[PDB]
Amino acid sequence: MKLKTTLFGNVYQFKDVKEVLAKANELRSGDVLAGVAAASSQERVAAKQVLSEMTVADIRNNPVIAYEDDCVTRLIQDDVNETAYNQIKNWSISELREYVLSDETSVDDIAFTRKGLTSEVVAAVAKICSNADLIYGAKKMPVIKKANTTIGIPGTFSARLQPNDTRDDVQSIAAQIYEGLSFGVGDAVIGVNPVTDDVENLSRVLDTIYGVIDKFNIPTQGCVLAHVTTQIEAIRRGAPGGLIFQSICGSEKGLKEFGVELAMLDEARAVGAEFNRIAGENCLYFETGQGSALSAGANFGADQVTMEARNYGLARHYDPFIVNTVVGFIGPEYLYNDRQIIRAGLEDHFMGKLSGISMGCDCCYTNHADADQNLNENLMILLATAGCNYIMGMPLGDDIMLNYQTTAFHDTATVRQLLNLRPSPEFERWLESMGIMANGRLTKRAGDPSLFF
Amino acid sequence: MKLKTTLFGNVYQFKDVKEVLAKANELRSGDVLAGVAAASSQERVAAKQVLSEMTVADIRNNPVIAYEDDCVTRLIQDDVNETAYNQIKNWSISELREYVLSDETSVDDIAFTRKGLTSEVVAAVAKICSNADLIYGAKKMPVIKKANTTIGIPGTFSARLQPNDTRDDVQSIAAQIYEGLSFGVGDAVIGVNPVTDDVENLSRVLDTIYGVIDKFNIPTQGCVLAHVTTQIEAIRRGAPGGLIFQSICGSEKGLKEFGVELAMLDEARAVGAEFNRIAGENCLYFETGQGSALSAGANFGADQVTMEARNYGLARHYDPFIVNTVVGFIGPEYLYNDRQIIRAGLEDHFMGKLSGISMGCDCCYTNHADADQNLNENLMILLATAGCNYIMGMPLGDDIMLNYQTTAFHDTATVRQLLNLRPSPEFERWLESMGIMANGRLTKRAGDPSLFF
Amino acid sequence: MKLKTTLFGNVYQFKDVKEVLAKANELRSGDVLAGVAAASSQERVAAKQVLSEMTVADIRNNPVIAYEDDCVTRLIQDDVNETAYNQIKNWSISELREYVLSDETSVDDIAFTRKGLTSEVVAAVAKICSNADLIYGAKKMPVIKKANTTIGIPGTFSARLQPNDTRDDVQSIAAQIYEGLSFGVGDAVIGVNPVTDDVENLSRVLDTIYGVIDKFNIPTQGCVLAHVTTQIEAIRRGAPGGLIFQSICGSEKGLKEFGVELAMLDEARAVGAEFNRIAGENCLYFETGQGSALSAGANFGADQVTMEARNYGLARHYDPFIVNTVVGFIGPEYLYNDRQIIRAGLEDHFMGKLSGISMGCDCCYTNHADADQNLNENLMILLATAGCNYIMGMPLGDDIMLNYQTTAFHDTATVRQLLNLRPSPEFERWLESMGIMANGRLTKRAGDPSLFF
Amino acid sequence: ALDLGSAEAKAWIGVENPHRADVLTELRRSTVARVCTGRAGPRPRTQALLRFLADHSRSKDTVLKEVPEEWVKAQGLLEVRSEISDKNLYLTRPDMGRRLCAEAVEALKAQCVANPDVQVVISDGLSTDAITVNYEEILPPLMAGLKQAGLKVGTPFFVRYGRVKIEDQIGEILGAKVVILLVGERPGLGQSESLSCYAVYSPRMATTVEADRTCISNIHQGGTPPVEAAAVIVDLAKRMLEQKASGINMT
Ligand code: B12
Ligand SMILES: C[C@H]1O[C@@H](n2cnc3c(N)ncnc32)[C@H](O)[C@@H]1O
Ligand SMILES: C[C@H]1O[C@@H](n2cnc3c(N)ncnc32)[C@H](O)[C@@H]1O
Ligand SMILES: C[C@H]1O[C@@H](n2cnc3c(N)ncnc32)[C@H](O)[C@@H]1O
Repeated sequence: MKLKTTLFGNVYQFKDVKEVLAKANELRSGDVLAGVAAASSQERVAAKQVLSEMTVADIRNNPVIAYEDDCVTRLIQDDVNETAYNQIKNWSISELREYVLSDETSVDDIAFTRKGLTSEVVAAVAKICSNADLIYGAKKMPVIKKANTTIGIPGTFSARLQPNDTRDDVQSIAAQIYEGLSFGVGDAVIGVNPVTDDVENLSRVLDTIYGVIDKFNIPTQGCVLAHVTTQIEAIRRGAPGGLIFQSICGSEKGLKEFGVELAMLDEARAVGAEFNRIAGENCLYFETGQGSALSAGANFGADQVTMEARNYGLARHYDPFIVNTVVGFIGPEYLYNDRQIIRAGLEDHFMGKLSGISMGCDCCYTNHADADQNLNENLMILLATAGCNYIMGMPLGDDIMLNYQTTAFHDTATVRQLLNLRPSPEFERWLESMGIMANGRLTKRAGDPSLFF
Repeated sequence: MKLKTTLFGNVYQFKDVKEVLAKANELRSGDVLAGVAAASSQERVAAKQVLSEMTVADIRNNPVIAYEDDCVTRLIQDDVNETAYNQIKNWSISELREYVLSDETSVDDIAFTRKGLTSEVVAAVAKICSNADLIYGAKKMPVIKKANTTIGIPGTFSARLQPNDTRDDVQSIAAQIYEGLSFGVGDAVIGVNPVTDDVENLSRVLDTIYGVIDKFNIPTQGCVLAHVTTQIEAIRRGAPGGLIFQSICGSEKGLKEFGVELAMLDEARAVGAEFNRIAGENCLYFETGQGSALSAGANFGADQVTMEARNYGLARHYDPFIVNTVVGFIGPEYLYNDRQIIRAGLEDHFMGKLSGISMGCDCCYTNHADADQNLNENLMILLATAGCNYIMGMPLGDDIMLNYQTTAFHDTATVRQLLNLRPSPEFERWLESMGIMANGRLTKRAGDPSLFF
Repeated sequence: MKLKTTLFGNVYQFKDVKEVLAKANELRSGDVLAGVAAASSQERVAAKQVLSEMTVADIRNNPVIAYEDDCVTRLIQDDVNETAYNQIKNWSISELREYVLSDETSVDDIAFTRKGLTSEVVAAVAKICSNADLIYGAKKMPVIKKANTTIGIPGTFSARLQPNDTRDDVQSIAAQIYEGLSFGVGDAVIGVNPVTDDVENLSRVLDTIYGVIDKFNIPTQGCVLAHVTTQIEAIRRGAPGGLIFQSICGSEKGLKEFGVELAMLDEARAVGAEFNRIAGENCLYFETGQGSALSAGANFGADQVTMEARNYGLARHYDPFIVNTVVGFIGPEYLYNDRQIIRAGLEDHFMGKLSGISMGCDCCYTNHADADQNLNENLMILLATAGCNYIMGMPLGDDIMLNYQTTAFHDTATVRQLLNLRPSPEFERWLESMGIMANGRLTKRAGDPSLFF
Repeated sequence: ALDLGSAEAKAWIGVENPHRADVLTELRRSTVARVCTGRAGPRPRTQALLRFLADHSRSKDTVLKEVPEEWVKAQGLLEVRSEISDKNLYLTRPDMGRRLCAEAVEALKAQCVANPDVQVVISDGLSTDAITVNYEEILPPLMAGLKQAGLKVGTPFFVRYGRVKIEDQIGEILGAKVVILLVGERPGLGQSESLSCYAVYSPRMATTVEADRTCISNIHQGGTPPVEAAAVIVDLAKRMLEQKASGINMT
């Protein structure tokens, strides 16, 4: 396998695969802060070409973190279908990209092919894709899951109700839930980022969420996005179980940073099967995002694109109901501006769909990054056309608690009516009986939370 | 709970829950042979009535075999969703019946309700059910799975191509495969019952099936219904894996009789995950049938319906692609004539659909039983209305090796064209491109196996 | 023409056609009681083969009852289109069976071909048909008639309201009519088997039926199934005319047993044209059933299958609105158990459709026959898939008067929703305005007769 | 003129207007399955349904026919029977077909080898003609093979109304280290000759599971021929004595 190429008469040589995976990336401030970024456009291009010419086996047999040392490498390599892998092992990344993009490749063809990839292979393809490549490639890879609603069917668009209060006051939380339901938000989940981490608080938050759910017989599910070990305990203890959440990183040391062992995730799966109020088979919820391993010092010289891909290959093992990157959640040290928050939100979603997970995206940015709310509206629409399974919702996307801006409840309603998409069919059926939605559009009386009173 | 009821002023006392279930069965020669049957048609209705007023807990807490002594009782009980249980623990078996039968009960209502059930509770509902209750109720409980074909979609009807041989001769096997495909049979599985049980014979038959599959790129999957250990070693040694089959029984002594441990079923999942050419997520295949637990002395005084329903609570743990009963495979000692065999067909399918498994049925009979081929056509069509996921298929129904008669290839075509049902959509597209089918109907050139040449 | 064949080296010889028509039958207790039944399976099979090899002319020129002696033979032979007959006269019954079954035969092809048959030829085909042959063969032969509702269109399913009281009390009769209408029954007819035979009683029964009809402007028609000469008189006299009913037998001596001359039927046709409140062109209603000629001693050595076929060839001359066999109405001396009541209900319906009449079936059994209500639910569904034009309805199918069990009002509603079939379009339009039916399904407020109050 | 029991009737190609009629004939002879009989719409053709029902008329007869007591002795054999008295109750009570009567359990020890090392047993099972048609071809050459060199050959004997589990008793009564059972399988549609062997090592009534047996099925002129079957059984017998295990637990 070449690690070198000649571009304009000058020879471009690279040390290993990890470096070729890194410099091929589009320019972001994260790979600069990590020392893995290319020196220029030419060596970036040179890295893509050497990367495009490496085979699947080249990248599958060269994980950024070795097998014996990282239990996420272990999990990814162990879940490979070696039969699907051996069919494709000698394809160059440049033929895998053209196979994924081909209109002669079916959803069922991809369903077997993706079984023979490893997360690093997913990242490779994403690296040599234009932004239209990432959108159109992901669109032809739908991932459908079911809980108490069905998410991911082409022609639908879900949204998660994010009602975060600076005190987890249950009136502030209630109030935004009534606001969101009135715009058609909440079919992905009504999910709460808690300001605390105590059991008696979640039960309070869950019993508030589920009081509304039970009162209006809402087809959906609740969540409070505390640590998984507190969630498990609050539900083993009598709080209503919907989804079970946990943030994840793409390395063992990254999971330890969060306090997470893979045994905790197995336990969440088993707690869900005995306790949770879920009709479907998918009940887990993970969140990801470029720059978490680099923050944790758990990236090991690998770039935030490849490490983010290991997130999805990890998630795919637990078959969660939903996954979403939080694209601009941390700040400009990993992704600086609009150009990079878009490109990464396209890379992420594409990577998640190729790994076979119900990939949404929190289209968002922070106030110390070079961005504004027009960036959220650009990205949500592009990701919608890519068939992104869900985005977030908050009143004007203003998180009074986590101090970032996400997408409004207006913005899901806009995408659905701009692109003629519907909610989860079950959630849509409920909104129609409540008079909030007719023919995928808001009624006149919609957007008014006092409707529930 | 009462074990006692007055009918026409006559007292009928029953010892335990085990007796009530057994005597509530409609008359079949296996229960008689098992000494569990009611002695009068008046005693039989008494068992129905006391059963109808027992609750879910009464039956959940009274399996015919105790938890400590049976790993199948453990699997069934350990897998209960206890929140879904507590909601219905106090309903009568009369109320679960009416709840299942209700058109105000949606498929997502049942999706959660069924997780609070155990197989004894499943069998309870079935015994107070007429033939029509079993057809209608099973129909509104579709179970959809996917391998490289999707099975169970309402409005579809699959068929297993069963090409058997007295010497496992592969030219004979291949002859019956072209015959089957020519009639649109095979979207369920191309499965061969072997007359030997060695790997080398097994792998030779698999090459024959998959050679046909590869040559015309048929969307389907091959299987050789040997013992599960021999399939695993044949696939480990490089033979193409499709489905992985094992005959099953509803008690630990029943499994032992077969030579099966649950860890082999856990291993077949892992072997399929690493090896098998399956685009979708379901890979395993089980077969069941009333009278198998009593044939092994492994029913412990329980009736053959209750024990067959535990087959389903077991298989649901491993979420297989297809399950089916071989309804009159054994003989008249267990199920006697038409009446009893149709009745068993409707029971097994309904309980399987209530169990959340992909329930099909080998509509069959043996020559020492009081039946003929008009019986198979009666029940094949009754089950197609009930949305039975698949039946078998052989030329004219004549197995030259298993020495019984099942459904013809013609019968799947008849059902489909009679009830306006399609094959698996993946498979139907292939027959269209093969000129075998158009608008769900066989073409003029269909039914000719010389068409592949 | 052969009357002999060799089966397994043994020669099987038969005396005439009447015998070959008889022994070819599937085994029933009726042909045993008539001495016409085969000695075994082998001679049964041998009879089918010789029968399959006889031509149309062989069987057309050999009526079981001679021309000069029987005015039903006369009527059947006289209504032959000799042009259609001469096209097919030299086809063997085995090619007529394959022509009827061929997907290359159209409804319009059969419409001319059936004109050249005689009832004995219809019976011959039915004799060499499997049970699936009988179902699929009849499905592709729809017969559509019109009165005040349209019956027989594929995708619809009618039912007759049978409100029989042990005193013809008009409150008991009213009460079950309100019960049935509430389930969607009555589009075939609201038909009364009277316990009396006096004119002042029918007028009472008819004026009760038509008071409800007129009050809710029900698209349908009434009937009281007394003797035709009383019906004619009650309507000539001022009772409201709907359908005119008469039971019929397949021989002159069988009609005399009932008190019926063919002149009485001509008179019913003429009374209907001057008196009856029918929008359409079909207003007559006959009922049939295997074993009526044998009861009357009017079968003449011919079997109950062939004699039943002469029923339809007789009915076809008067172009009635509806005909239905009463399959298990008499008792076990003609049809003993489930196997025989099903096989005959399939033979009957198939035979009626081949003769070109609006063939329904009273799926029923008696309490001294080896049967139960699960037999009615098996048969109604199989006959529904065969496109049977209507079945009966009573509360739980319990006839408090004729002391047999028929099908419930529930059972028509079940078939319609199991098979996604509708009532007569006119009757469906009325049920929708009454709120009883939406989209072919019962509303929540359906099945409650106090709805009409 | 057609005899549905004739070879030409069984060699009948019903396919109308085939793509490759020669291919049809090669598929029809490549198997004994009723391939290539064509269709009438979605339904079978008349003759194929006729030969099916005729074949079913014959197969039902073979179910209840018994082997003579005169045939068993013209073969010079100890005949013993289960607790079943006739062919009807045999079909409905498998538990008595798996058990020997009282005069049974004593004629065993009185008249036959004590603790043999192979015990060969023959029963009619579910088809008499599985036993009569293949005997003279399987049982004699079998019996020679075990004698060379082996092997305390147990004297053979016939079990009327016998089931497969009854060999668990025979293996104890006799104390045989290995038991072989030639038994009739249920009748097929086109033939009843099919024979099977169930072979278990040191059977136990308390302990032996169905998995512990080795099965050889479809011993007949259309499946495994009886001459070759016999050579395969004694070799199988040679291996269970080496390994001291049977069926599932063999290597
Ligand atoms: C009926 C039948 C069964 C029935 C037995 C129920 C019953 N009481 O009748 C059921 C459905 C349980 C069954 C199960 C299996 N069977 Co099976 N079965 C048959 C069949 C069609 C007829 C047997 C027969 O008529 N025997 C004669 C009568 C008189 O004996 P019996 O005492 O009444 O029946 C006993 C035996 O037949 C025995 N038995 C039945 N099948 C098998 C399989 C094996 C390997 C063994 C050791 C014993 C055994 O159990 C019965 C009760 O004790 C044969 C096919 C054939 N051509 O014979 C296959 C056959 C014997 N079975 C076979 C197989 C593969 C199996 C399974 C292992 C399938 C699986 N993947 O799990 C299982 C497990 C067997 C076990 N461990 O007990 C193969 C054997 C291949 C081989 N060379 O050994 C055969 C040849 C055909 C087949 N592919 O199904 N079977
Ligand atoms: C907003 C919520 O989303 C989760 N979250 C945000 N960004 C990431 C990331 N890169 N990786 C994992 N989880 C993340 C955190 O758990 C936080 O609570
Ligand atoms: C046709 C194949 O299906 C399997 N089979 C048949 N009947 C049953 C039953 N009741 N239980 C389990 N497996 C069965 C047998 O193993 C046979 O080989
Ligand atoms: C139930 C009603 O149906 C009619 N009926 C029932 N069975 C038959 C038959 N075999 N032939 C003619 N009419 C019949 C009788 O007239 C009775 O009144």
